[PDB]
Amino acid sequence: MSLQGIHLSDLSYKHAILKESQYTIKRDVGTTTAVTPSSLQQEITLLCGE
Amino acid sequence: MSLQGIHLSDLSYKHAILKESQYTIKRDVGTTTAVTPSSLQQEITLLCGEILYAKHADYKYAAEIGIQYISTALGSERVQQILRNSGSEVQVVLTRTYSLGKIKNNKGEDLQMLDIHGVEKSWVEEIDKEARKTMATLLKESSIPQNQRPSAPDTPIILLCVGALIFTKLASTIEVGLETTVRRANRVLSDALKRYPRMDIPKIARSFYDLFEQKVYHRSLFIEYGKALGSSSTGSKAESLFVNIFMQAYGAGQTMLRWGVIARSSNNIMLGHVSVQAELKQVTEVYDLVREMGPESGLLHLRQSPKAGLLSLANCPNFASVVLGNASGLGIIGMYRGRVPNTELFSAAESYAKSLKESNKIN
Amino acid sequence: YPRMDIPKIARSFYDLFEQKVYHRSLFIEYGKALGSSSTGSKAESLFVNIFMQAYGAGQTMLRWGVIARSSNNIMLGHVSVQAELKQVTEVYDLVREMG
Amino acid sequence: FMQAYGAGQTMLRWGVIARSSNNIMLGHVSVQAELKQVTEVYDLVREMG
Amino acid sequence: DIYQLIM
RNA sequence: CCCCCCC
RNA sequence: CCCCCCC
RNA sequence: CCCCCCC
Repeated sequence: MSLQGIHLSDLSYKHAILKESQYTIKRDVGTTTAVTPSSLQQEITLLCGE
Repeated sequence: MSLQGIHLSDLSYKHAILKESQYTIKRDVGTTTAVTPSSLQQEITLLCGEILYAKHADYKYAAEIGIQYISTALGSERVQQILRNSGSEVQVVLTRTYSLGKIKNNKGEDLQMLDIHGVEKSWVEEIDKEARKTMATLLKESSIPQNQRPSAPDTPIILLCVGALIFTKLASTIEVGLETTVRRANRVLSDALKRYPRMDIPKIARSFYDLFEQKVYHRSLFIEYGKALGSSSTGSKAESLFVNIFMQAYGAGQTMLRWGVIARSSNNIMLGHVSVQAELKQVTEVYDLVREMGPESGLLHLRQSPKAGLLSLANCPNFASVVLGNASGLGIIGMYRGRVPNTELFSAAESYAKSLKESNKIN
Repeated sequence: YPRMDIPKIARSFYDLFEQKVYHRSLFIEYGKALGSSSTGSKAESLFVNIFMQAYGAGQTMLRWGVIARSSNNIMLGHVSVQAELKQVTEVYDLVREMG
Repeated sequence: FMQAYGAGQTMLRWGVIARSSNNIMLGHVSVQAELKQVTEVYDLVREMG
Repeated sequence: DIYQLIM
């Protein structure tokens, strides 16, 4: 009689599909990046000024 | 006295019969499939790029290369668990790196090629040779940024973007699937078509359609990869494109439910027609079944699960006719091949929908 | 397969289902196992469609009674019928109870 | 850095602005057919936090 | 020299 | 596909 | 049997 | 006794 059961809620379902996953993507497996230890902060600041 | 006990609830009973089973079907008991360990991700990405920027004689196993990259992204054991949980007894075979032979590369080491079970080596060396010849030709002609090389990290995601474009139309016909994939990838993958101007979208889409049709567990692997990608915190631009295409395949095979929601939203008058009013109960039951299954009810026709078909609205001819007419009146229906049971209801709904679309109101 | 013999295969299946009545239960368990899978082929979904098109087999009178209730037939209020709605409601209650 | 917060999502901000400006055409019948999914998008925003 | 390329 | 202004 | 459009 | 159509 009433169109109250005609209801989909697609976006909530899509968010649930995306967030509720038990697998994690492993990207950049072979790559490397550079970090500087905090004890070198002074000698990076100088370069940041140069 | 009152006809309140005259009530059947067939669809809930059918869903209960299907879900509440203590036996599991063991299919694909004797078959095997290929996976690539994550530690080979780099050397699969390169190959995912070599299928792209070159004109190749045969694109038979491009889809298998995209699935190999998916395997590296998820991992070998995760892929095996995904295949097992989809209902298949297929046994994964590990990709192995192997020295080509007397061929020596720039770094002084033996050139390590890929050994993927079910994809013969000869095809791999042919693709690699064609890509090397094309790249040598381009360097000879003119003197190639980092993003125009096969080593670029977004080439596997472009291959999987073609795969996802074909994945969107898996509930469709192969010709319509290929046509829509090409005609969308000429716009969606415009950047990659600028970077790689000779990547063959029709053949890659055909390879992906063939793979998805044959190896039905790779649909579940594709969906798990889409879930893993969409749950990441960061990503590239192609990865977000892939997740966009993937979520544009959510309600695949179930456009009638969506157009029924649209018809409810458009306040069509013929929804109150007496033939339709006799049928709102089973329609509400179908939507209740959708709610009960939850978020996974959308991936039913993509996974090709046998449970898909409980969501069919083929037993509501008045509702289907009114919905299709309302969709046609608003211009939504396009080239939709859905049968119209009641042509009179279809025409009346189309007329009212066009009259409503032409008119404007302030609420 | 243009030369598969549908009449003889159907006759064989009817004979088997008539004789070995436990194979009907095996068939139903296989349909339940197939319909509960996450993936499948196209023929498997076809099989589950045909299987669920056999659900209310042997009980089309209950379905047509639900249809008659839905069609708001006037003769459902006839005095001869009104004397009988109690046992009809009992039959549908038994349906609900069995589940 | 905090001037980059809603980057890529200026449509949500301008929709909040349009609600705040009491535009009449928000009540247009074509729009009224669509407030449900808009409320769903803002609900998703609230849910993500 | 084909296999000697940068790639 | 999405995104696109200013501060 | 179901599915079938566009993005 | 029951069941019996179509998809």
